Amino acid sequence: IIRGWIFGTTLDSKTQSLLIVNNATNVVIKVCEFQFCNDPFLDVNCTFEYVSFKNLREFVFKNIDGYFKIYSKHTPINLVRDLPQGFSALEPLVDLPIGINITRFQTLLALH
Amino acid sequence: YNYRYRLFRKSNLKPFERDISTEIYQAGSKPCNGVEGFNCYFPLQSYGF
Ligand SMILES: *[C@@H]1O[C@H](CO)[C@@H](O[C@@H]2O[C@H](CO)[C@@H](O)[C@H](O)[C@H]2NC(C)=O)[C@H](O)[C@H]1NC(C)=O
Ligand SMILES: *[C@@H]1O[C@H](CO)[C@@H](O)[C@H](O)[C@H]1NC(C)=O
Ligand SMILES: *[C@@H]1O[C@H](CO)[C@@H](O)[C@H](O)[C@H]1NC(C)=O
Repeated sequence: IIRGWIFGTTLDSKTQSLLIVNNATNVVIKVCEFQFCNDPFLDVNCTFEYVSFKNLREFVFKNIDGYFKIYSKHTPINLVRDLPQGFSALEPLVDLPIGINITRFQTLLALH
Repeated sequence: YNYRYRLFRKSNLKPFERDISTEIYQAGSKPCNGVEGFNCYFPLQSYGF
């Protein structure tokens, strides 16, 4: 249901913003001004571009020296709702030299 | 004048920060609101090469 994220300062074409989307075939990334999805629902001059309850997806999103840095992990889980009390280390994914820096963010969701 | 730079506005860039913005620069903290004059001016200055 969760397909990706939006990051930036204004998120509204006044300045550049970072768009990350999983389209089930691929992961696809851009930084752009325009808002194809202006609001976070998704149907069931860009300066950078890149491509690549039962399950828990974990991420750390981090932003340093104009790089955007991502770490992740997957596991199946059995706890009623919450993040399972325990420990397992997240691993680096990608490290993107996008030059944006971020004050505000949002997620993207698939809907009918 | 195709070759251009910022003067001031506000606080500095961070290392490798890709600024792209084109809102009016403050010379002073007025409600500049797209009007140039005192306190308010265009966000690009350009070389007389
Ligand atoms: C990077 O984050 C900063 C905030 O730390 C954003 O805000 C402006 O940053 C510029 C420097 O480029 C300053 O001149 C302004 O004073 C800041 N304004 C505010 C309201 O903080 C900046 O827009 C972000 N830039 C990018 C490219 O993402
Ligand atoms: C690219 O986007 C910025 C805002 O993010 C805008 O100021 C600029 O005019 C756009 N580029 C062109 C060629 O218009
Ligand atoms: C997913 O994104 C890639 C890269 O843009 C594209 O080739 C592919 O057709 C997309 N898949 C779908 C289902 O839209």
